[PDB]
Amino acid sequence: STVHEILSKLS
Amino acid sequence: STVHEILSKLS
Amino acid sequence: PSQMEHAMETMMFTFHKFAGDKGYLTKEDLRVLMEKEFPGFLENQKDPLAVDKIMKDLDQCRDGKVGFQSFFSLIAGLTIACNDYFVVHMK
Amino acid sequence: PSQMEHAMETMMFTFHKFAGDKGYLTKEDLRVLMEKEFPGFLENQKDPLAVDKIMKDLDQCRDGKVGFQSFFSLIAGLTIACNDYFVVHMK
Repeated sequence: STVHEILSKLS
Repeated sequence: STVHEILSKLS
Repeated sequence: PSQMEHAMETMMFTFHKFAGDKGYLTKEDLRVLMEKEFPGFLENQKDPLAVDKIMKDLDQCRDGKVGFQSFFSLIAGLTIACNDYFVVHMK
Repeated sequence: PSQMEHAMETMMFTFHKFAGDKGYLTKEDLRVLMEKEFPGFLENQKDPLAVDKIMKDLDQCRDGKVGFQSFFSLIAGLTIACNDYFVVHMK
């Protein structure tokens, strides 16, 4: 849930 | 469960 | 099994799942993999050449094959980027 | 989230849990991290120096500290070995 949101900040 | 299997035969 | 062992298994079984009996993945496989396992990332990357560019770096030999270790190199790079971002902004 | 995102979080949070606020592992933290994660691996090595030798390849700079990226080279190293064994004997 936290890796999902960080991937989104790298995207 | 299979990683636990394997790791034991590498050791 | 520990959490670390469940995690390592999930990453092993993931690659196999998308690779098939052939034991490796084509670019057609990377995309799907990336679609179903990292949904909020290619689509949020704005560019349409998203996957091609990933694969550029994954495929030295340009044979159009991504094996396990290069697959791991993908995950390593994504994980270390997320970790970087987590330590600065969230830890 | 996907299984892959769950696997990556679990590794990154596993690092942070044995490293504390300092942000790096020491030899002692490395050994506790192997004792609790991978407890069937170490002890089945017959070598009581196993940890020390792992620490040795991981400490490029000999400063006694293992960051996130070396911890990650250690997990890749075991994952890739686990997969070479699995492709050959278990699939």
